[PDB]
Amino acid sequence: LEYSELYPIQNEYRMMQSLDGMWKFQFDPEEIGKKSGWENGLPAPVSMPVPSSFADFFTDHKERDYCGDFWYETEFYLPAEWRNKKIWLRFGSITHRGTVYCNGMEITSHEGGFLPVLADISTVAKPGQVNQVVVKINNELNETSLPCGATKILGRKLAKPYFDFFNYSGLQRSVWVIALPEESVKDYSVDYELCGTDALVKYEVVTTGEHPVIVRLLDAEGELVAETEGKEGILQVANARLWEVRNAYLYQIVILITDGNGVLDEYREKIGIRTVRIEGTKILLNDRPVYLKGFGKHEDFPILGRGFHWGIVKRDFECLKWTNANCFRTSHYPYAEEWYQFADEEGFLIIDEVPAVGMALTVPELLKSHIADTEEMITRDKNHPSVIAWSLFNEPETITDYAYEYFKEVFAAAETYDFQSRPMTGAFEKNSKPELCKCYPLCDFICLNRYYGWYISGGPEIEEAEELFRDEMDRWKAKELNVPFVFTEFGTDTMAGLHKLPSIMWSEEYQKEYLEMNFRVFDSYEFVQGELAWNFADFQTTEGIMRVDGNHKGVFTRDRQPKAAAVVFKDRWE
Amino acid sequence: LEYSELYPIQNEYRMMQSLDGMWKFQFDPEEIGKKSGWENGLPAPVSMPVPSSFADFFTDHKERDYCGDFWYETEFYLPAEWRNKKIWLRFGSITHRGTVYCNGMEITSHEGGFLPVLADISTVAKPGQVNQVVVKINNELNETSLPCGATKILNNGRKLAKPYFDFFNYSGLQRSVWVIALPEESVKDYSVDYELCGTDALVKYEVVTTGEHPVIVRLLDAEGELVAETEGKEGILQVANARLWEVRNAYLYQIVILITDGNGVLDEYREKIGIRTVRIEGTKILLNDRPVYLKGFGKHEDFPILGRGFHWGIVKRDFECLKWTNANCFRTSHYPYAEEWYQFADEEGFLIIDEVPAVGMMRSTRNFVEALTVPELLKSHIADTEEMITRDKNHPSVIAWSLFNEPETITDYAYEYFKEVFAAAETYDFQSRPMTGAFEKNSKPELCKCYPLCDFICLNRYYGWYISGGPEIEEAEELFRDEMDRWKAKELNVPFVFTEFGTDTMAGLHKLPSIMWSEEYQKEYLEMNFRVFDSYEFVQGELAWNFADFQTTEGIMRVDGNHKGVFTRDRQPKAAAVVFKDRWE
Repeated sequence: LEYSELYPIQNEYRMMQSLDGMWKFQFDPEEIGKKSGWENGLPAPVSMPVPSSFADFFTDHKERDYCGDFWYETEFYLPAEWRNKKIWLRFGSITHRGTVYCNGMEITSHEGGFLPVLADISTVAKPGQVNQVVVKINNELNETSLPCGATKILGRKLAKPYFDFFNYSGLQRSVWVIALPEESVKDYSVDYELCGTDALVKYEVVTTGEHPVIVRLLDAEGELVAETEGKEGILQVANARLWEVRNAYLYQIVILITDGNGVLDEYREKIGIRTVRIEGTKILLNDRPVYLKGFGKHEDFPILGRGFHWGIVKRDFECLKWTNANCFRTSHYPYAEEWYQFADEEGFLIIDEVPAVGMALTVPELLKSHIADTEEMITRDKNHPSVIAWSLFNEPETITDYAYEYFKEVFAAAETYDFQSRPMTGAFEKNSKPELCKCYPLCDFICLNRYYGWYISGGPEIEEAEELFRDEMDRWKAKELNVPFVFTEFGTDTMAGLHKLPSIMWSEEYQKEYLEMNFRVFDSYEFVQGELAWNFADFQTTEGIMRVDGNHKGVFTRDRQPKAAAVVFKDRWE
Repeated sequence: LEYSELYPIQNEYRMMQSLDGMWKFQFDPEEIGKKSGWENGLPAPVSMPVPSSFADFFTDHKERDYCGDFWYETEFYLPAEWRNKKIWLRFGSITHRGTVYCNGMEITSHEGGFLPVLADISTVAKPGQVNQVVVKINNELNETSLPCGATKILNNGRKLAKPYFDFFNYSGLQRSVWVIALPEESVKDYSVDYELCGTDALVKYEVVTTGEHPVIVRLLDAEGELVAETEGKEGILQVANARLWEVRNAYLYQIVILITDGNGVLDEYREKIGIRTVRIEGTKILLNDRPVYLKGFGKHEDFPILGRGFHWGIVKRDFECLKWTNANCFRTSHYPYAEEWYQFADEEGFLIIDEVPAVGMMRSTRNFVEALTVPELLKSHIADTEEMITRDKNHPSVIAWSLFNEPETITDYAYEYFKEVFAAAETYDFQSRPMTGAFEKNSKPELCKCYPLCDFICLNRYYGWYISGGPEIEEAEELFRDEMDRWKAKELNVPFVFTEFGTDTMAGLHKLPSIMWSEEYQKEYLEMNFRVFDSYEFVQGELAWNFADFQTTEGIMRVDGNHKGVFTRDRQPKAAAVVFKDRWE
C-alpha cells in the first residue's frame, strides 16, 4: 500500500491531533462543487458532527435519504514543531468514496467506506498556521464497488441497496491529523508458535528507510521479555502468558528504527500470543477446541447511525459478556479499529468481514475493488489477537464456475496478505445448496446463514422447518467434508413487547421457540462448532413493507436491552 | 330457497329461544366422528363459547391452527307449547361448512361460512323434552367455495389452512344460534322497493308465504301509528308526507305482514325498514335524489379473543368511533356480517356496501400459496350471492352489492364468469340497487374486461405502500395520477369509489422524518391520497383500509395481523384517525 494502516500513536517521534467535532457540511445535488471552488471552502454549509452518520440528524426526508455528492470541511491549527515531518490526514473511514483536499489541493481519493483513508499533506501543510481540509464524498451504490447496489433517479437520487442495512454514510469515524518521522515504521506482522510453556513471536517489519530495526516485547507490566534485531526475526518468550478466550493477556511490541546511538522512530502496539487453526471439524485456539458463541453485529445506534462511540462499545461488550458469548462477526464490513482493540482486551474472538454483500462485465472491476478492500482489511487488522478468521463474502452467488474463479482470486489475495494465514471463510446463503455450491472448498471452515423457521416454514410450519433443516444438514454430513460448520445467521424478527400464547411469528415467545428448535438441530451434528445469532441488536434498514423500523431480529433492542430470548442464549452459553 | 332468511322474532305466532352459551366441542383430526356416532353426542368434549371463533381461546398452536373436521354439541329444553309448530334451528352462520344433526338425525348441510343456516327439525323435535343438537363443521379452504384457499397436509397428516386472502381463517359457530317455532303457514320472504313522489312515497312490495291464505300488509311510523295498509301478496303502500331515511339521519317505519283466514290471523311478521332510494346517475351516487360522497372504511368482524364472534358491544363501540370520524359508510369486507350490524346501521343512518365472500380469486397469490373447479366455484359464488341478497335486501342501509374483491378480471373468461354473478344478483334484488366489486391494481384500465358490469367502480390501491412507498412517495403520487388520468380519459361517466388504501402502522412508532410503519407516515400517505382523490370529479367515495387492526395468517409480512387500521384492534385511534375526522367533518 502507498501508506500505513498503523493506528496512530503519540510519542517522541509521532504526533497526533484530533479533528473530531463540528465540521462544515453541504449537500451537492447538482454536482457542481468541484466546478465551483468548493475544495477551497463550502459556500453555504451547515454544521455536522464528526464522527457520525449524517442521515438521522435531519427532520426532512430528502436530507435523511440524500444520495449523491456531499461535502465536509474543517480547519485546524498545525503546531509549528510538526515542520518537516511527514504529515498525514487519517480518516477512520470515508463512506463510501471520496476525494480529500487540503489547503485547496487534491491529495488523494479512496473507494470503500469502512477502512482508513490516508492522505499525505506533507507538501501542502502549513506548520504554525491554520490549515483547511475539504472532503468530497459520494454515497451511491453500484455493482463495481462494495457494498453493492443501485442508484435510482427520481433528478433526485435514491440509494437502492442489494443489502438489508440502511445506507448510512459520511464521516462515521474519528479523523486525525498526524506527523511521522521521515523514516518510519510503515507496517509489521506477527505470527505465533507455541512451544510447551514458551512461545515464539515471528515478525516482519516494513519501514520507509534502510536504517536498522530493533524489536522488543514487553509484558503487561512493561517488563522486557524479549529483544531482537532486524526487520525479520523471532522473539523468544519464556513461560509465555497466552491470550485466551474471554481471558486476555496482552504484550506490547516495541519497534525501533535506529541511527547509530539514537532512535529515529518508535511504534508500539498491544498484541496477544495465541494460535488459531482448523483441525478436522474442530476450531482450535491455543491447541484446544473452542465452540463459537455470539452474534453478528452492526455499527448501529440511535441518531449516530454508524458513528463510532466508545460508549456503544462498552455497553455492547457488557451485554455480550452477560450472555456468555465469546465471539462476534463484523457483519457486514470492517468496524472501527477501536472495536478490535477492545475485543483484544476482553478476550473476544472476531470474524473480520469485508463488505462483500449484495452480490455483466462490471465483475472484473468489482473483483479489483473486493481485493483492494480485502488487502486493506487484512493489513489493518492482522495483528489483533481477537481476529481469528476472515469472512470474504456474505451471501454471494457460488454455484457457477464463474463465481468460483472470482473467489479463487479473492482468497488467493487474502492468503498473500495475511502473515498468519489464519482461517478464511464466507457466509453462504441457502441458495448455495450442497449439491451446487462450487466455493465451499475454498474455505477453511464453512459459515451458513439459515432461516429455517423464519423465511422457510415459519410459524405453524415450524415442525416442517426442523425437518427441512435436518435434511440439509444430513446432506452436508454425507459429503464428509471434515471441516467445521458455523451458523453465522439465524433469527426471527421480534417486536419487543409483542406477547402471544400460543406464540406467533414476531412475538418474543416465538423467538425463544425458534432458537430452541435451531439449537436441537445444531447439537445433532458433531461438525457444527459455532453459532453466531442474527442479530446482536435491532438495527436500521432501508424502509419498506418488510421492515418495521429496521430489522428486529435483535436479541437486544436498539438501545441495548434484552428481549426474552436473550436469557435463552445466556443460559445455553453458560 | 328452501327456508326463510327472515330474522327471528317473538310474538303470538312465532317463538324463539337462544342456544347461545357454553357448548360442547371436540376436534376430529382422524375424521372418525360420523362412523363413531358423534352425532349422538361427543365422546370427550371440551367447553366452547357460542358465539365465538374457537381459535384464540387455546394456549397451544395445534388447537389454534386446527384445520379439518370439528364438532359442536348442545342440549336444549323445548317448551311443550311449541308442538304443532314448525320448529327450526337457526345458526347465524356455520364457518365454513357443516352438517346439522338433531336428536341423532341428519337435518341439513350448508356450504358458506358467513350466512344463516336453517335446519327444519319439525319431524324430530321433542316438545316438552330435552333435545340435542350436534354440528359437524369443516374449516378447510378450497377453490370451489368462498372464500378461496388451499389446505396443506403436513407430513404427519396434520392439516393447515392456506388462505388466498389476508384475514385469519377464523371458524366455528361465530354467530348466535336460536331454536325457533313458526306457524304452519308463515311469511317466508318479502321484498320492498321505494319510489319518491314529491312529499309522498310508494313502498312497492312482494310477500312469499308457505300457504295460500290472504295477506295484509300494514306500515306503521316510528311511533307505531298506521300510515298505510293494503291487501295481497303483491302491492303498493302509499305513504303521505313520508319521512325518508337519510344518511346519518335515519327514520324507520315498521312493516307488518299478516296472514289471515278471515276468522283470524295465522302469522304476523314485523321488521323496521327505511324509505330511501339509491341510484347512480352519471358520476354521482344519489341517495333520495341527492348526491352523497361515501366516507368510511372497510371493516372486519374481528376483536380480541372472540375472533369474529358477534357481540353487540363491538357494534356499539365501532359505531361510536365511526360517528366520531364523521364517517357515513362501510363495506362489509370481505363477507356478509352478522345481521345485527345491518340492523344497527339502519338505526344510525349508515350506508353499507354488502360484500359476498368472493375473495382470494387472484392467480398470483394462488400460485404463490382451473378448468374443472371454476364451474363449481361459480355455483358456490352465485349461491352465496343469492343468500346474501335475500337476507339483506330490506335494510335501508344496504345501498350496493359488492360481488368480488380482487379477482382476475382481464380475460374474456372472467367476463363470462362475472356476467353470470351479476345476472344472478340482479334477479334476486327486488330493488335492483347498484352492483360493484373491488378491483386490484392488476386490473389495468387497458386490460380489465369486467368493470363495464359495474354500476360504479371500486378500486383498491396502495400507491405509497406496496407501490413506491416511503422515499419514493412522490413517485407513488405520479404513478397514481397516471393511472387515474388513464381512467379519466376513458370518460366512463360512472362514479369511482376507493375501497382500499392505507399503510401498516404500528401504534407508538413515531419518526421524524416519517418512515413506512410510523404513525406520521400513515398521515402523510393519507394526505397524498386525498390530493389525488380530489383531483378527479368522478371520485365519489373513499373507504379506507382498514377501520381497525385485525388478525391475519402469521408470516414475515404480518406483525401480529394487519396494522393498516386507523384504530387499534381494541378500538383506539392512531394519529391518522383525526385526519379522517377533520376531512370528513
